[PDB]
Amino acid sequence: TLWSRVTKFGSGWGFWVSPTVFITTTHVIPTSAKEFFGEPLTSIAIHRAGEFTLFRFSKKIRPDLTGMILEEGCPEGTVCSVLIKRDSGELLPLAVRMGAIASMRIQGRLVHGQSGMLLTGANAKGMDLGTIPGDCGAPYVYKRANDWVVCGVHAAATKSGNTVVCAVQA
Amino acid sequence: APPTLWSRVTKFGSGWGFWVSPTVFITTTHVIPTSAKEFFGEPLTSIAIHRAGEFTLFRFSKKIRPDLTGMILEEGCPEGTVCSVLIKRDSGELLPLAVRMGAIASMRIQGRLVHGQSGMLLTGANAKGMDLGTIPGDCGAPYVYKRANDWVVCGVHAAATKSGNTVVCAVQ
Ligand SMILES: Cc1ccc(CNc2cccc(C(=O)O)c2)s1
Repeated sequence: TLWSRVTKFGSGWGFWVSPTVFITTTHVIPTSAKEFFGEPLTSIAIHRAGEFTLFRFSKKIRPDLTGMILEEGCPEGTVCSVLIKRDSGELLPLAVRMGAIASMRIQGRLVHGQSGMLLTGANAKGMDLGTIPGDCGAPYVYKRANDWVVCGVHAAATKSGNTVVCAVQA
Repeated sequence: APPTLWSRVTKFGSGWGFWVSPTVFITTTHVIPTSAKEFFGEPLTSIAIHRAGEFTLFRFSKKIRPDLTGMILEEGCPEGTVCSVLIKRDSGELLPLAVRMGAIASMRIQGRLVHGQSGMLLTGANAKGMDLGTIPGDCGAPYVYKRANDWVVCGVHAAATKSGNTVVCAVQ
């Protein structure tokens, strides 16, 4: 299942692309650490691009997994799924219609990534129909031919929880 | 979704059912074991059954779930209502799948004739597979939504298209 790749990390979540590759949102990462998942920070490559961070481990941390396709966002009009895990034990896949890459003003801060709008729309008044701040690092995925593609990580949302930003690679 | 609603979702037959109150249990007709003569330690003779197609309601002559309060059961919901389908999956994983509800429909789904309130999943481009969509084992899971200040149950999961986003909620 895709869902066993979504992992609690720092102040949010991350996603196992492969046995050695983990992606997350830069702001959720601990600022004090000597190891992650039992490997010394000494042995980990860190590639940061604004709110997107990729970790490459020097041994197989998740040898139960196959490697997946990671791409720099997706075409406009693609309906992605954001794979949200909650501390409650809920799994909440939500449909997101994707638009252009932009630098957007979101609750008083500038965030660069792929814009999206949830298909739940109008509102939520309902934590099960929108994102909350704790959800940052959740992956954006879609099916293409036979394959799941991951195309970024949850970086920010407006107060409704219904306009979102997907941070992307490079 | 609140813990008091997940606590009402009970493994039953080939799927699930749902406690509306201490004495009322609803489910999808085809998940009921056809040989069964006893439910929650009560003989069939002491149970009132109300059945309409894929919707079945059991009413007991004593309190089976006294920890619960009675809640509101309605005959489906207004067109445009966004519901959550409360699906339990392998390992205390809880999957509240978001569905936009539409018209009362009759459909042919994988060859079987089904009737109830139709809806479209809001989980992805299409919901094929178990990560974004429903499976036969989910049948009898409740459709719920929050009003004003409270939660309503308006039916039970009866069927879904294999390659698609369309579900059917059986209704009272
Ligand atoms: C073999 C399949 C994999 C997934 C299927 C679609 N879901 C679904 C849910 C609930 C009842 C039904 C039904 O066809 O009764 C289908 S069908």
